Parts: sequence; C-alpha cells; structure tokens
Amino acid sequence: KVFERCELARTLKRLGMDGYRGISLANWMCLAKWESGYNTRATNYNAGDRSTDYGIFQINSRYWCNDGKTPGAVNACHLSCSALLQDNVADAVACAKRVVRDPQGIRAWVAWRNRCQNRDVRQYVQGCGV
Ligand code: NA
Repeated sequence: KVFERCELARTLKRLGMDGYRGISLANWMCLAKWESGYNTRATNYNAGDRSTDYGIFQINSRYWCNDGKTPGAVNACHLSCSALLQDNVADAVACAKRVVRDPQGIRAWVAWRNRCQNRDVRQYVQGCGV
C-alpha cells in the first residue's frame, strides 16, 4: 500500500519511532519518502551484489531479513523478507529499530545522508498533528 504523508506520520508515532535512539520522527519520514515514496510493496534488486531491498524503508536482505537467495547473508531482524512487504508496517518498524541500534544509526541508509542529513526536514511532518 502507498501511505498518505500524514497517515504514515501518525502511524510511526504510534509505533514509538519518534526519538527512537535519538532519531526524530521527521527523519524517519524523510527516509521513507526517499527510499520508497511511502510504498510498502517496493522492492529493488541490486544486481551488483545479489541482494534485494524490501519495503517502505528498503531494508537489505544481506543483513536484516532472509529471502534465501542472497549469498552469505544474515537475518539480524529474524524475519522473512516477505514480512517487510505487508500493508501493516509493524514488522518493518521493528526491523528498522534493529538497524539503528548498530553504531551507524540512521546513517546505515545512504539515501538519508544524501537527502535528509543537515536539511530542514520539518516539512515531512508539518500539519500532521504529531
Ligand atoms: Na538475509
């Protein structure tokens, strides 16, 4: 499903993402926007290393979820990558929380550095009532 901006913002708030490990809700919104356009069924195959990015946050199969076909992969989130393609974002959120518990934090996603870091991200949560 494709979330409406404010609809997603209120959902992430409810799932306890605001300020999780020091990451503001507007940052998570900026990340979801650039990674998938708020689309939970988005998948992106990386032919260069044989891995696939899954879901609204575009989480990688090499370390976070298991899809069986990625070489030398681990499943830190202990989830089938299929779980990251549901309309209910609870599992994707639980896994994103795991990703940011590692040293890099939000920096794990290169898109965040390119389009969110050091920018005015207030626009992503404006008018949403969060
Ligand atoms: Na994996």
